Amino acid sequence: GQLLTDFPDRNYFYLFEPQAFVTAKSLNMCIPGGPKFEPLFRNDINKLIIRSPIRTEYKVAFPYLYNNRPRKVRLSVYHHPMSLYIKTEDPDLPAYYYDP
Amino acid sequence: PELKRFMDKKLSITLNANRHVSGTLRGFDQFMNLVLDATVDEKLKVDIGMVVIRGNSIQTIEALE
Amino acid sequence: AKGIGIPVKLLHEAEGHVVTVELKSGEMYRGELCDAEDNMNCQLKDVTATGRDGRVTQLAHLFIRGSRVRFFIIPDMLKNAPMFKRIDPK
Amino acid sequence: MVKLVRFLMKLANETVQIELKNGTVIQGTIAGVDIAMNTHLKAVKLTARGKNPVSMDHLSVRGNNIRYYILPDSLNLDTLLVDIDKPK
Amino acid sequence: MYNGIGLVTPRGSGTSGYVQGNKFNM
RNA sequence: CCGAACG
RNA sequence: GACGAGCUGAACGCGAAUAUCUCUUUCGCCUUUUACUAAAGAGAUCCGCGAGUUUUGCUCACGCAGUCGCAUCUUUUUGUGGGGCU
Ligand SMILES: [Mg+2]
Ligand SMILES: [Mg+2]
Repeated sequence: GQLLTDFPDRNYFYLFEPQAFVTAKSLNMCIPGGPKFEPLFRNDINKLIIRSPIRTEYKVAFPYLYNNRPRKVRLSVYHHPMSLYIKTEDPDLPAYYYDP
Repeated sequence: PELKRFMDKKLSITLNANRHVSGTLRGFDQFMNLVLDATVDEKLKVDIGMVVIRGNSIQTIEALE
Repeated sequence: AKGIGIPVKLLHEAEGHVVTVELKSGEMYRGELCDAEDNMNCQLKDVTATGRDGRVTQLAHLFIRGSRVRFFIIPDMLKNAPMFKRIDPK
Repeated sequence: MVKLVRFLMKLANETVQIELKNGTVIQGTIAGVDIAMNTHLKAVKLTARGKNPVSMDHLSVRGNNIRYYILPDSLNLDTLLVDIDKPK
Repeated sequence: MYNGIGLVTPRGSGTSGYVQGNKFNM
């Protein structure tokens, strides 16, 4: 453990799994703590509305909704169900216990 | 048992040696004893009141409804 | 279930169909079996009674004690039960 | 476990007779008797009430409609009588 | 992150490829 | 980013 | 109605680890070629890996043996008998 340091959930990497990075490279847009990838390949203002910015986790979390010309991609941010496990610490408590 | 679907209903119960007693059901057992209200002997034309019939004393039962 | 032989589960899967019932007394009973017992007590509906003298009578429902009953006549449609096929040599 | 069906199921390959509940006569060889007293016979002839005999290569008879058995005169009864008290 | 700004490849252009946010933005 | 040969 | 560890053979197949190469292109190093960069593809190779009987090598082990060719009160194998009419 002290080398593992602690366990991973399939959870945490919602935009950090491979699929995040496939969607990243296919759109030439990269996670903030995420690596670089050079291109794979190479809009009226009055009629288009901005109330919130199309962010990169946005186009990265729905690649075909938010991106014109997305391709060569596998799937996107699909989430594993939430995990209601918390580390029981001390071996004296019952095996089965209510978390506060 | 399906006698449960019959609760409080007028019945025609046939018994051994060709006998008919017709009375609104009142209850039954696992041994299919049957208690009836206002039972009528269809042979002699007599309303015989509340009765209990034995299990193997039940050939068949019909529902007039 | 465990302990129970095939033909009574045949009788059960015959549920919801129109079948015939011969009892040891010789009269015939054609109707839609609602459900039946481990002890072959069964409930049919839309009942045709064929008495010993050819008498044809209309009965709405029937509950038949099994140890009163001689045999059952069941559609060969239902003779395709998984027991029938599974046991079969082919 | 009764004594007597305990005795009867060891009648395998016994060439014996049987009387039925309604009066039918059967002479044939016991291929098996089971805990329900139902017997399957081989090398059989069955003769119904007032009827001509008809022979059967094999026959099945229900334990309940059996009136009785006629056993061989050549029977070592006290051979098959031991072990009936033995539970297996 | 790369919210639609600048170089896709920081290879043949002559910088180390870091995109700092303006502390002067309003 | 980042170094070796040859001419 | 019934019994393996280790090696080489099997002939079929790519949990989680991945490096190299070739080709067709683009891009960048940039005098040239090697040697490289990073993109797109198309192809190989390496280092390994799983199951079937083939036994080679046990250093283990066996055969009256675990198994053979549901057991008396109303619903089941302890049946309601007997007679006789067309
Ligand atoms: Mg030259
Ligand atoms: Mg020169």
